[PDB]
Order: sequence, then C-alpha cells, then structure tokens
Amino acid sequence: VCCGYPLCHPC
Repeated sequence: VCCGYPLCHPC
C-alpha cells in the first residue's frame, strides 16, 4: 500500500 497507513511502515 503505502508509507504511514494500513499494511505498511511510517514515512
């Protein structure tokens, strides 16, 4: 997904 959201680590 991301950074900083659901199935991921912070930005």
